[PDB]
Parts: sequence; C-alpha cells; structure tokens
Amino acid sequence: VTAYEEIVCQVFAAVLDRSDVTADADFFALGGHSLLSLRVVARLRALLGVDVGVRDLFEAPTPAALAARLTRRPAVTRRDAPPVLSHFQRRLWLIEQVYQTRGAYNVPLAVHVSDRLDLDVLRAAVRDLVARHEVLRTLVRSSDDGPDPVLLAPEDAAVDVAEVQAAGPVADLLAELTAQPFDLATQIPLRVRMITGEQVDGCVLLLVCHHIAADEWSFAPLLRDLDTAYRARAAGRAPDWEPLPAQYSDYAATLHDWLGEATDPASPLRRQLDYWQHALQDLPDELDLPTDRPRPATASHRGGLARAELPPELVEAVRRLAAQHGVTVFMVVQAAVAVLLHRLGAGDDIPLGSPVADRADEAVHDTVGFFLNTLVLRVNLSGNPTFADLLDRVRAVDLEAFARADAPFDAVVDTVKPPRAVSRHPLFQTMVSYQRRPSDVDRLFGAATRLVEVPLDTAKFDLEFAFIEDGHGGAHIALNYAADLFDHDSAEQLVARLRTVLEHACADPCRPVA
Ligand SMILES: *P(=O)(O)OCC(C)(C)[C@@H](O)C(=O)NCCC(=O)NCCNC(=O)[C@@H](N)CC(C)C
Repeated sequence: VTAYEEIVCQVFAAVLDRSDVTADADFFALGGHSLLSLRVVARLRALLGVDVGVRDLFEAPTPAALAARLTRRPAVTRRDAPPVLSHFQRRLWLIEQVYQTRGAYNVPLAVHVSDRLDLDVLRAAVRDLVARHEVLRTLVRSSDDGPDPVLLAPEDAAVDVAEVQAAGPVADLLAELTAQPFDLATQIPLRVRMITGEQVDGCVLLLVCHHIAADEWSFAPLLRDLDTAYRARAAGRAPDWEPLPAQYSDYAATLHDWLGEATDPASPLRRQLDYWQHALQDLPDELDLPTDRPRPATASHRGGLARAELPPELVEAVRRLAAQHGVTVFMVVQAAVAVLLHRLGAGDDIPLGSPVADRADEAVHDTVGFFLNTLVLRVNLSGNPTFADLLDRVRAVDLEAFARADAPFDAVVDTVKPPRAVSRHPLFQTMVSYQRRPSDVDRLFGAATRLVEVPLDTAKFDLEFAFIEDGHGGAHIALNYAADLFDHDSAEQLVARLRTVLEHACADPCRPVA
C-alpha cells in the first residue's frame, strides 16, 4: 500500500510548510525539530486512526519508514533457485485462459528518442535487462493443474527486438503493437520495438511487457536499467550494476509462505478473506449504468482510451483539496468517480475496483514485476452527503481495505461467490486508480527523451479511470472503456463529466453529491 506513505508526506509538507517532501527525506533534515514532532504525531493519529507516538517518528524519520512502521511479515530473502509463480502471475495467466483478452493484459511503455538508437546496441541492452531480471525471462507453461514456471537461462532467453517502419500516424501503430499476443509458454513476456519513419523525428522506443512480468510501477526501473545497459554497450562494455536485492520469485516465495493456507483459521489469508466476505456481502452483481449498447454475452475486451487533460490549476486544487481533508489524491478521484456513477443512476452502493501495490519491502520497491493486487472499495453514498463527508467515508473504507490488501482477488471472488458470468468482471466493473509516471526520464540514452501516450484498442473492465501524473508536473484523466458498451464520444463525455465533478468539488466541498 502507498496511501500511508502519501499521507505521511503531506503531513510532513503541512507541518514543515515545505513543498519538496520525498519518501526518503529525513524529517529533521528537512527542518523539523522536537516541537514540530508533536504536530506530525497528532495529525497522523487523526488521519490514519492508528496509535502513533513521538518515538515512532524518531525511530522512523522518513515518510517511507514511518508509514511501514505504522502498518509479522518476514522480509524478502534471496534464494539455481527454482522459480515461484506469484498469485498475481497465476491470476494473470488465468485471465488469458478464460477470455480472449486481445492483448488487454499487455502493458506498453513508449519513449520518444530524439535520435534513432542503434538496433544492435539496443538488442544487447535488452539481453542485459532480461539477464538481470529473471521475471522477464520466466516462461509459464500450461500443465494439468494450471501454470508452471520455467526460467530460461540468459543464453537461452531469445529476446524480441526489432525495428518497425511507421508509414501510418505512429500513435495508432503503438496500439496495435501493444496488443500483439504473447505466447507465455514459448516467448519471454517482453517485446521491444523501435519505430522509425519519415514522420518520426528520431525514433520511438516501445517496450511491450505482459503484465505477468511487470506493472505500471515497473516503468522507472525498466527505463533506468535499459538506459544504463544501452549506454554501457554503446561504450563497448557490459553494464556494471549493484546486484539486485531480490528476484521476483524471492518475493513470491516469501509472500506465499506468509499468506498461509485458506484452511488455517489463523493464517493472514483466511483472516483477510473473512473480512472481505463480510465487507462485500449483499453486493450488487452489476451497477445500472447508461450504456450505448447492452452488455453482450461475452466481454470481447475491445476498448478505447478517452483522455481528459487537466489544467495545472485544477491539479493543484485537487492536491490542496486532498491535503485539506486529510485524504490522498486517489481518494478524491475515487470519491469523484463514485459521485459520477451515483449521478448516472447507479445507486448508493458503489463498488469500485482499485489496484494496490505490494511494494512495501525495500527489496522490491524499485524492481520489475507485477505487485498490483485488485481491491473492491465499496463506498456508500446514502444520506445525500457532501463531498467533504464523502471524503471521510472513502478514507474509512480505503484504510480498512488497505489493511487487508494481501488476500488475492481471485480468492476474494471465491469466498464472496458472486453470480459468475463471462459477460462482466466479478464484484466490480469500474476501476479507479492513481498513477505516477517516472520522473527524470527526459535525458535517457544520451539524447532527449519523453514518455509517449499509447492509445489502447483493448479494455479490461466496463470502465477504468486513471488519474495519471506524467512525472513532470502535468496530469490527465484516462478512461479505458469497453467498446462493447460505450461509444468513443460517450466516453469522452464521461471523462469530461469526471473533470467537472472534481472542479466542483475543489471549488466547494460542501455541496451535496446529488
Ligand atoms: P529535538 O531533539 O529537536 O528537541 C529535544 C529537546 C526539546 C531540546 C529536549 O531534549 C530538551 O528539552 N533538552 C533540554 C533538557 C534539560 O536541559 N533539562 C534540564 C533543565 N534544568 C533543570 O532541570 C535543573 N534542575 C538543572 C539543575 C540545577 C542541574
């Protein structure tokens, strides 16, 4: 979970009257002292509702260490250790067997480079990246009882690096290259394409990963390691890196041993499952939402991407609104989405899905892998509350849920036992997330670089709203919608309505949600 770290950050910022609080910054180095520690403790007790003391701040003076302290799980330890498929990976493999996802669970990473890179040096750099991170060369075979991992040696890991000439626009080409299917049993879950053309000034570097090997949080380590490996091979040298604290299989083995078995009543898995069974009781099968077409018998996973650019003034107003009411920016976006669905006639019981990153352990905080568990955040909007009252409801719902974020979502589905159907995702069909793209990626590969948005031809749910920060000040709302249900114009209107909800909430949080 990251919400604790963000809350401690804004409490640091407010108490210090300071606007450069990072996760690893020391409280006393930023200008804090003993008297100011009282305000940090008091504010963290009122916001997180956990017993915090002055001693906790002195022993854990950074927002990352303090957040971890405030939340018995063994640390990740290293282990030719055999690969261990995490429950995320098994569930991601499973969704490709249940549905034809059309590449919806491929994650893209597109970087425009002012110079056309050297394909041979790039291929060598990718081989080094694949050799460093075992999860990028871990195959998944379908056996009798399900998935079985196969780790390829670096010499046997045949990388997929190629140059593609773009006659067409270039943004449409990225969509289609992203959705190209992976054969998880034979091909490594990483494809690399270099797009050049007469309309492409320089080149566009596209990293297509299957989610089984990487989440959106892996963008920073992927780019950093690929940059250092490219600049080393360009200089005729193997990259010289500090060894990895752990591979993904180390994290997976540690997590599953600590999770325990669902039959053990005292295991963390069972105790968290019992919470979700009660928290998700009498859940709506599906929210009644106005769609352009009725739900088809099978979710085709066809989709589009509607974007809403946010003005910098609104982004800061959202930041100010979050710090004002003691909630994270995600909680404001999640409350705004709930208001939007409520005003569309969905009712007072709004279950929204949301990803929660399991990157608290410092050995996996900056590593490549999939750490996003899916949680059902069930917010109630009865009693015609104000947006401020809703922000308090959302925080109470989120913090209670974030304390049980380790139960695998597939196990949660199995315990809640909703009416199953391949026409819809279970327990929720609208997901909301807050994402931050990597910062300081403007001067990579010895050139000028910038992340490029990839329009998607796929969708995982009915609706997926993401508050995406680009890493260099800007922010925008992305709505990944199912084309089976919504036309592109309807999605564009939906995301513009979400921005209006936020603008109205920042202006006056005392207005009723109705
Ligand atoms: P943070 O680390 O920034 O601040 C710590 C703080 C507030 C400086 C405390 O450590 C603190 O208050 N230190 C001073 C404590 C102190 O000096 N107590 C003695 C006060 N004098 C007496 O009590 C009196 N009996 C002296 C006798 C005559 C020896």
